[PDB]
Amino acid sequence: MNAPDRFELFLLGEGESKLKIDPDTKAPNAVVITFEKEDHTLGNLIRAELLNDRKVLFAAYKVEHPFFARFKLRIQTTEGYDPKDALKNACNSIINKLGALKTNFETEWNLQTL
Amino acid sequence: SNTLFDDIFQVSEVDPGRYNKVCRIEAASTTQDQCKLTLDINVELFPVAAQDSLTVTIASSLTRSWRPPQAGDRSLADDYDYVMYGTAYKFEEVSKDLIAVYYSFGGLLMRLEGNYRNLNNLKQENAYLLIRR
Amino acid sequence: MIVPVRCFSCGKVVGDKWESYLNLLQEDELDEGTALSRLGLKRYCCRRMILTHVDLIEKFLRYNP
Amino acid sequence: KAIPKDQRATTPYMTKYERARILGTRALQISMNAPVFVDLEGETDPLRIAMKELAEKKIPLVIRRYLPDGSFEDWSVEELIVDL
Amino acid sequence: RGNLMGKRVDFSARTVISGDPNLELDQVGVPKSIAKTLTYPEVVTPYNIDRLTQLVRNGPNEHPGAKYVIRDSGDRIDLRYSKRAGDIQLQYGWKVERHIMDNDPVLFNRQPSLHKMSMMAHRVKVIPYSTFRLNLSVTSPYNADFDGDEMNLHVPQSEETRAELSQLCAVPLQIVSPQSNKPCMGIVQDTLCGIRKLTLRDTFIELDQVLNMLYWVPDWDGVIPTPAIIKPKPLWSGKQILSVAIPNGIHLQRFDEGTTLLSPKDNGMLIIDGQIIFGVVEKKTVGSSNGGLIHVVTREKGPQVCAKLFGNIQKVVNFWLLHNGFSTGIGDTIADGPTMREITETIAEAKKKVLDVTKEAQANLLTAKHGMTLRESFEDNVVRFLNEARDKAGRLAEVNLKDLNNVKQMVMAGSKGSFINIAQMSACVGQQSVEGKRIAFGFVDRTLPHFSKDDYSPESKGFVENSYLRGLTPQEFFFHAMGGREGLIDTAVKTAETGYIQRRLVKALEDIMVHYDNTTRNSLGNVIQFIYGEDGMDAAHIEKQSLDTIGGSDAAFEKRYRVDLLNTDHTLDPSLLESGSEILGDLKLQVLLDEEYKQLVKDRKFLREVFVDGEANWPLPVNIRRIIQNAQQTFHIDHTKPSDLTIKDIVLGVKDLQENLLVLRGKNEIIQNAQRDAVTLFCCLLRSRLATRRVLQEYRLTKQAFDWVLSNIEAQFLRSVVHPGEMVGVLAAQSIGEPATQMTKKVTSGVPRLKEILNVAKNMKTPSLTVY
Amino acid sequence: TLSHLRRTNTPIAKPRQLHNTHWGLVCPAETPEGQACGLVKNL
Amino acid sequence: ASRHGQKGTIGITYRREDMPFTAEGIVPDLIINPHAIPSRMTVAHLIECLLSKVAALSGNEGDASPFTDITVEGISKLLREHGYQSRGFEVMYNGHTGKKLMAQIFFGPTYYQRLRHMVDDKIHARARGPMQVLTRQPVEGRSRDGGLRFGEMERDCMIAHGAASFLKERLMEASDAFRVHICGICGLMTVIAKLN
Amino acid sequence: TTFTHCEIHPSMILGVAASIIPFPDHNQSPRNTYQSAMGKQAMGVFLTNYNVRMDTMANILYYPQKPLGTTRAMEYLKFRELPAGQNAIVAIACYSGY
Amino acid sequence: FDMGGYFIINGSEKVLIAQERSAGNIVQVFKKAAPSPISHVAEIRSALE
Amino acid sequence: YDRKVPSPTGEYVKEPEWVLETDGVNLSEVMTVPGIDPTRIYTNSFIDIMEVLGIEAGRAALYKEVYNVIASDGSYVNYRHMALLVDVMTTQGGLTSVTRHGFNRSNTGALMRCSFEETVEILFEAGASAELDDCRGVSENVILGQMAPIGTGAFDVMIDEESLVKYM
Amino acid sequence: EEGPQVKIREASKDNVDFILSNVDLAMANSLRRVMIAEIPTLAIDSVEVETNTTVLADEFIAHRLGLIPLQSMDIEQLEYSRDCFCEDHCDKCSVVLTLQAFGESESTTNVYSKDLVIVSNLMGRNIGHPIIQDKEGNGVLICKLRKGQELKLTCVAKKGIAKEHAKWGPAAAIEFEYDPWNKLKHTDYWYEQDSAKEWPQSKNCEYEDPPNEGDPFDYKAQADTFYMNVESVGSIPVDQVVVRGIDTLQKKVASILLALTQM
RNA sequence: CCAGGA
Ligand SMILES: [Mg+2]
Ligand SMILES: [Zn+2]
Ligand SMILES: [Zn+2]
Ligand SMILES: [Zn+2]
Repeated sequence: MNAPDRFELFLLGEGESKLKIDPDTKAPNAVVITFEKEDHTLGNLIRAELLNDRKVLFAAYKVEHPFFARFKLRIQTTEGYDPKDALKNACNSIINKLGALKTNFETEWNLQTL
Repeated sequence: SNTLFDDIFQVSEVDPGRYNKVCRIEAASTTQDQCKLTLDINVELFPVAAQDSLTVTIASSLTRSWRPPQAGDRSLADDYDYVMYGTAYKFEEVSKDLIAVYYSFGGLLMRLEGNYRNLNNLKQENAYLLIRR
Repeated sequence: MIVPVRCFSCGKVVGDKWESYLNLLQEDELDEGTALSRLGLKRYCCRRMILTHVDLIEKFLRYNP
Repeated sequence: KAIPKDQRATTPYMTKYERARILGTRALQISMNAPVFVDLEGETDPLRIAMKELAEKKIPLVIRRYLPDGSFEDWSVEELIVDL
Repeated sequence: RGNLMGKRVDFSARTVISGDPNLELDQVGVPKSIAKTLTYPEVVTPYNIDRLTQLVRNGPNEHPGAKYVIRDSGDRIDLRYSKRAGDIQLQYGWKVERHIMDNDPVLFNRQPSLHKMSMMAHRVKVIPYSTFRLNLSVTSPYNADFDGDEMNLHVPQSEETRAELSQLCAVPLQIVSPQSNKPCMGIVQDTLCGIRKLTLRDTFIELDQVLNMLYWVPDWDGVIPTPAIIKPKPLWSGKQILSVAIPNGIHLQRFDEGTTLLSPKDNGMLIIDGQIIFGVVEKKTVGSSNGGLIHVVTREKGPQVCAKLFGNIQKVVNFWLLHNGFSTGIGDTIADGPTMREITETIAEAKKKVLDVTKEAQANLLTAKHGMTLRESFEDNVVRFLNEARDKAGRLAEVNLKDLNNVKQMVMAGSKGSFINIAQMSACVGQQSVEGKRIAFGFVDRTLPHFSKDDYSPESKGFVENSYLRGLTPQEFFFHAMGGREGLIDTAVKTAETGYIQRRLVKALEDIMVHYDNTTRNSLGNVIQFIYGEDGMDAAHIEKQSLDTIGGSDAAFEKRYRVDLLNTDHTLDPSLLESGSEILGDLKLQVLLDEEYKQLVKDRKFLREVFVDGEANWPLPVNIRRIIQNAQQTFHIDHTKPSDLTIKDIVLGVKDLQENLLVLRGKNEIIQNAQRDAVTLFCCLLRSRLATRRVLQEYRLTKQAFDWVLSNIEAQFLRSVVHPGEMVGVLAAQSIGEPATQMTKKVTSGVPRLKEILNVAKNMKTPSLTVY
Repeated sequence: TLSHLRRTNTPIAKPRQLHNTHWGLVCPAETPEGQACGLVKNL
Repeated sequence: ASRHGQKGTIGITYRREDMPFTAEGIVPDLIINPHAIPSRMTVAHLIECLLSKVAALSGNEGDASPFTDITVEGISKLLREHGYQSRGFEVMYNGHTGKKLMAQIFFGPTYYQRLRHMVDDKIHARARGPMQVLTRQPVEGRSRDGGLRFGEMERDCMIAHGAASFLKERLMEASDAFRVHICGICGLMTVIAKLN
Repeated sequence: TTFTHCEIHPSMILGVAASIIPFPDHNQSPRNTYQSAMGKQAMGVFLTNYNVRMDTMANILYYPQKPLGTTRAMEYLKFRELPAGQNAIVAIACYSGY
Repeated sequence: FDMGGYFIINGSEKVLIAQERSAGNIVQVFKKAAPSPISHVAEIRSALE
Repeated sequence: YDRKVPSPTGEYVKEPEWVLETDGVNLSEVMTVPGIDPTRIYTNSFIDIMEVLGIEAGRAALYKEVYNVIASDGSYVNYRHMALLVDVMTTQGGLTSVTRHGFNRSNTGALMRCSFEETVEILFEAGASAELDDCRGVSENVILGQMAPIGTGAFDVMIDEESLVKYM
Repeated sequence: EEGPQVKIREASKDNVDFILSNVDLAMANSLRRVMIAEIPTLAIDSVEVETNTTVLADEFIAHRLGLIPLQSMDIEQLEYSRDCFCEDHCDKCSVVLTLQAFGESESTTNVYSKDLVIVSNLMGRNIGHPIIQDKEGNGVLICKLRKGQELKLTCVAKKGIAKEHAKWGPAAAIEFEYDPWNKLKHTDYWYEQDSAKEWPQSKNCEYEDPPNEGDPFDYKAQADTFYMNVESVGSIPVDQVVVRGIDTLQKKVASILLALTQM
């Protein structure tokens, strides 16, 4: 009865962008991206990759409440570097890493006879 | 901006009473007889056994937020093996010209007993602890 | 009542395995633990599904209309 | 009988209850389209308006403080200390 | 009683409650359906007109919508059916009956309601799912759990009513309660359990997690604290990252058994400027404790700040524990192979000790204690040995369980369980009682038909030798069942007896309140108390403080308080203050230090007359200890350089501050003498803590530091007085009623005694004289 | 259903307590909490 | 509830990915708090579990009968024979990160019961509704769309708070409230108000 | 040496409800008293003829399961034939604090 | 599996609940409390089968 | 019993004493016994304390007793609460009980009194003896649907046209 | 080859045992999550009941029909009805299944997932075939009928993910382990006497070097090398649970890059 | 009334 529809977890709302980038007030060159209809699956993945970027000073994500599929990701970079670009690169790195993972699995699978 | 204390001590005892990753170390200065030291150390990170000679340094520097890498090109003010950052919490007047200063490195406690460093140690959040050997 | 399709905990289809289990017991005389394991039910979540089932449907069928 | 201003002896400070009631009353009046005695610096909630009026002591209300005998001391909101 | 003192009411709602680590202390999760039913009548005004028109357009089915429109004309428009529900054009002064919305103040209540805290004002938070969600730390005041409890919600309908809720009964305001002059909400369960775990010396956090833990704090400055360990590998401690939730200015000191400034066992507590220096955070620190981190925060920073701290401490702790994990298993009840041999042999020797007293009693050699049967005397001994045993056996296991024991871990943090629980589970359940005595002979000369007659053995009269882990014998099982049933009977009965006691207290006190003359009167204006609680102070504003002057040796007092500018040894050293050199031998000044000391001696005798035992710790307004602490960090007090204070600055400064500690205001001897009286005790404390020697030698205060301390004592003291209007009657009734509800030489005590007391019972049960 | 056909009512010295004589005849655990506690016996 | 007086309501429902998991791929159906167990001393709950874990693997009926020679040690030995750690613990991995939990979770099957008390048959809200005939006050019970009782003890709390106007509202506007015409001479409700 | 009688089985001192409690000899006295009250409110198949009877309210469990941990006394109580619950995979853990 | 033991009255099942009474025709001696003229009483609740 | 007493040197020191414990009460008589401290003698029966030592001592004993019941359960209630109860039972000049007999039989208004235990009888007497309700009690205002003289309603609020015209 | 590497240990129709080296734990997990939750599958979603004389409820049966695995090989060429342009369903977005069963036999008549028949046009794509892993070739036992017991119904199967319903979950349990010797100190082993004796050694211990006590703690050490086992239900083949999982997560990340692009 | 829930 007070139960929300199951698609609300993944299907974007009426006039609701996937990303909402707001700037952090408390810190210089820091931003806050709210990811709608997303969970840990993506949050922790991105956060961990931004951690690999040397020019990235701060990176963390939080699912403020479990009833809602959305998470806030805070990115802080060195002066001159843009956090949107930092996010862009980490996103790219992830894809390229997954691309190799698929290629490598495919090759290895084809070798099996079962 | 500069060093505040330097001496080489020799560890008398190492104590992990129920603590698996931390130890209270008891040392005395090889130079000054008056000087003694009590200190909690992450022994899982930098192991310590008794009779080890250790260079123990203070220094107020080398404020605002903390930055992780770039330290490759940056001047690592550590010619030392294990470094801590903590706060001075008490100034004990242990008779005569003798003084004792208490340092908390986020719970990891330290007590340095001596005399001379009147013109050095201060009640500051800023105090690093450097250890080599 | 009536074998669950899919184990609640992991969702391995368990719907097919019922008659086969009941058969490995009457026809093969086999003990419950071996029959389950024969049927490839390795995780205890899957094991509990068959091992602890009560097929009440069979009583329900005993009434005429 | 009404105690003279020069003979008032109740607290020079506003009671929790007084302040809660002034804020309640002003907010109610503000909400019933009463004239607002302050610059609403974009404000729209009548309680936040009330808070603002009391913050600048521009509330034209008086507390009639009754004594157990029946007498009373009248105190202006402008004159009451708001340490709460 | 049923239609007038109580009423069935509109704008009410009720459902199953459930907890939430993600709600703020003062909010309440309201199911969408409940929000869509409950309504607030809002007047159409230039400020809201557009918004209101939109909710009207939204209608009764959409969430932020409305149900009715009330025209000036008086007739109600039903938006559900009106053909004009679309083209509805609002007019200033009309009322829109709109849905309950996020941040509306609402009365939340858990029945019974034997407390003012059983009904508190919360912020709405419309949420999905059919349950009322509440912050876990607010559980205790309501006395709620989530085993199937339901709670009541009432919606105010006026701007006035709303103000009443938000301004008087909102959850943050209710944190420090007058019931026991301490916090009535603290950190519980997961957060309490996780808080110990986080704050051990052993506990270190890697960068990755530190960043998430930091971001999780909603008011975090954006400043990454310098790691306690910088190379090899940057590492932060629990203590460190918890301190981010602790606000600046917060000063706390606590010494537990064996605490040194080196806290070897990570004992007690030391928080300086809202940063933990040492000790593990648990029940004593972060619970609903008198000295509490919460008590200090509410008092020092505000109720709104403290309420934020609850959420903060939980958001960090819960997050950390989510990733650390915590469990509890049978392995946690299991005790060592040799510890079990040692336990068995503890019961074994106690079993003989009992047989020995039995053989002694059967041989008529036993000699009864004056005022007791030979038998009564025997049973006392048996019962005493068997308990001594259960405890020994228990204390054996408790010691043998490592710090890794999940049960020990919960007991250690204070989150759940006590010593006895370990004892009964791991080692031995113990002796079973009914009506105080061991299991009696229900059958002729025996407890069960499986026993021989005249069997006074532990096994026959209900001693459960075994642990719960081991299991109970049928005999042990039935005796435990008898003993168990006894508690269920009183739980059942007490419930209504306790209820009626509450009613009578309330009905006798209801009409009592503090008037604008500081007098406590009833509906007849008859004076009950001349001044509220003999001190004219509000109970919330009071804290246990130590009156130094009271105890110690006459010599120790002297060293602490005496200043003698006419003696080379007992003067204030010129290191203490600048005037030190010029102060020696000042006869005129010495007259002032003589007054000072003479008053301090006067005070000592007086306090020794009040508190006959010499008890120093008493609940008084204004925590002077804390003001000094703050002056010290506020003014960065240099414990080296000499003060810019005069003896006149101190001596007279204090004398003057005292005249400004106003409780009663009238200009007349009666009221003025009355004022002096009310303020007496507080001043003895004030004079003890602010004597010249103390201020200079101990506190090392500068003139500005002192000037500030004085102003703050004044301000705090004034804030501390009761507010005319305070319904101290009901307060007092509920403050005795609520505790009576939690109630389980041998004299009639507890619930049945309270019953005797309130009834002014003529024929009492245990009359007794205490002849000194 | 079973436990309802084995229920005992006791209307109006210390009746609520589990007596020794209740051994093997009445269940030491199956009794209500509150008002009827120990006055509703189960065989 | 379990068969050990260990009752409770659902606080949240998590999907399989959010849930903590064994390396073996097993996930709980239910997560119950450690804080239940100590104060309660429901040891048989823990034993039920251990025995049920063995039972599930062994495919033999786990005898949980009262007075027997079955020991927690006996069952422990049997579980070690199955490859699991004897005291029922299992290392779990966090569902959100995949990182091992610093703690090992007591995990295994336990017989849980579904009770007659469900939230949707309980939930109730009212804001103006049917009134009694006699007293002209809100009708009783969820069933009848009744209003809740702001009773005597609730009046007391309001009196304690000093919420004078909040109380007046509850008792008047929010319920009962009516208007009569009384006489100034004999203070009676005698007045024939032909107000029109 | 005087023994006139022997107990058939000591577990028989228990009633219908308490006889479904696994290891009641390992629980604190009232926790048992609680279960023999709750099981009366536990859902399951009450009778196999449910589909042929018109009763006000009937609650039937979709997939009932016999318990993995059982009592020898349940044999007579028809419990394994007509159960009141399901064997759930239960973790005793601190998780999201929910 | 139905076990019988109830009646069917107007279509609803009904269970007679056993009622517990003091057995009759039974001699019992009781001490009559501190404020009483009578110190002890022998009672017999005599009734026909 | 162990007693804390100041030593010659000043510090409070444990100086235990022999104390007698009775199984019954006779205040008047045991007080006049040679060898006791008639200044220290205490009874749990405060009804006796009242009768022998006056109403003031009656209050002190009554509090002592109330305090014990709470502290025995290991609970803390701030003084003032217990003090108030103790005072209310006292003020009349004797031991006025928290019962239908005690408090409920005082001079408070009929409507307030009828709200507890004797309702109809309280109102019949109210009529018969032409009682006048002051309407000062919380209870009456609740029965009247009026704002009670409680906190928020313990004072009145007025607009001042002077101050009103001043701000514009 | 390049970045993260795979080394398959065992294969079948139902299981994939492998080793994932040169990867972030976060990545290993995110893939694990996706496989469970975000891979699309076809499953019965609407059940119109014409006749039911069974001992079971209309919805009881209906529920089961969703849990019956259907061929989701070519699931990628089917549209989500939500995204499709019709009115309810069509061929471009659904598979229509039919089930007519009757107790002709004096003996108990069984109803199986094999008794399901496709009535919609498949557009020649591998979809909607009830997955039969059963030795005797019956598949899932839906129902039991006696004599005049008839069951006549219609099923509409739709594309979906496990987030909406666990019926669209193509994977059974996913096994996941790393560091079988606790070299990383990621767990503090609960014990009574010895954690080594008390806790069972992992299978994967053989695929890693034991720590050798006479060595200091490697703090610098990080988590790479993950021993996993992916189990399929039928809808998609074991390999494709891994591949499609890798691909879904890749697509999921691309959406973010694209979102930034539109911004 | 009867049965139950915190
Ligand atoms: Mg509860
Ligand atoms: Zn499974
Ligand atoms: Zn008239
Ligand atoms: Zn379509």
